[PDB]
Amino acid sequence: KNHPMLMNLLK
Amino acid sequence: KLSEEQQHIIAILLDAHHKTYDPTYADFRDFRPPVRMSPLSMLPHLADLVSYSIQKVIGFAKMIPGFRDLTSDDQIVLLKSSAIEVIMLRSNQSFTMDDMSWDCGSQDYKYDVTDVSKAGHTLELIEPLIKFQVGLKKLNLHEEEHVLLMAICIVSPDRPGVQDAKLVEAIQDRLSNTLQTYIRCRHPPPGSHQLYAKMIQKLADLRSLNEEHSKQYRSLSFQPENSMKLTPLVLEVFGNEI
Ligand SMILES: CC1[C@H](O)CC(=C/C=C2\CCC[C@]3(C)[C@@H]([C@H](C)CCCC(C)(C)O)CC[C@@H]23)C[C@H]1O
Repeated sequence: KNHPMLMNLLK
Repeated sequence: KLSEEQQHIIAILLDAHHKTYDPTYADFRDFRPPVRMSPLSMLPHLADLVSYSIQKVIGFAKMIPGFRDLTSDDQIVLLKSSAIEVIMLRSNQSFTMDDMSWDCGSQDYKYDVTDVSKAGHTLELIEPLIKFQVGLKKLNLHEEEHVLLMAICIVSPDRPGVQDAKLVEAIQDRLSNTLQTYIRCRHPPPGSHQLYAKMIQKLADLRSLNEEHSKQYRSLSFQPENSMKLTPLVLEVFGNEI
């Protein structure tokens, strides 16, 4: 885990 | 006939694709340039191409009706496992059977079997990939079916790591039923012959492509000098065990 870029693009 | 919700879903997915797939490929100017003379000379250009494509895949995914009702963790799992598959699927729009290549507007941005080789990949992936592209072309999908397929691909309950499988399944079934109904109501025979089943089969092809891509990417990225040529988003999504 730790997926900060994917997360950001999601919201 | 198609219900109003089903028409709604179709209209949403069409728009979501139009907003995330630029058919002039104008953004390709921002990528590290392609070099065709090994060195793996096509890896910086294609790494950027895939990286860009992940962002677009995410943009499309967020607009899938029901997708927003999932937890952010499950959103993450679905995107991490499907991204390579939807890139291969969406790439069919640029793919051409004239010469078995992906034609993105110009000679610089035309990618053939050997360009993909020059990114660290073997025929073990490239041959089934091309075959996929051909089988998919030959379905002659309506744009409506294409966008439904990419959506159904993303919202797949069996993906490793999924928590609320039931909710992902319900979201998929709704899209699935929209596809089946669209085929019966708007796709004329003969082209519609066993079309759903042939589309579900393409999703099975994608699972193998996904696996094979994972193996070659794993091997490609272990080597710190190749990994150096990737983007941070590609490392995050595909992996960074180097
Ligand atoms: C922008 C858009 C256009 O249709 C162009 C396009 C093409 C996709 C291609 C042709 C080049 C090779 C691609 C990028 C495939 C290779 C196997 C991916 C390699 C990625 C990597 C080196 C990071 O392992 C997947 C799908 C193929 C993507 C699609 O998103």
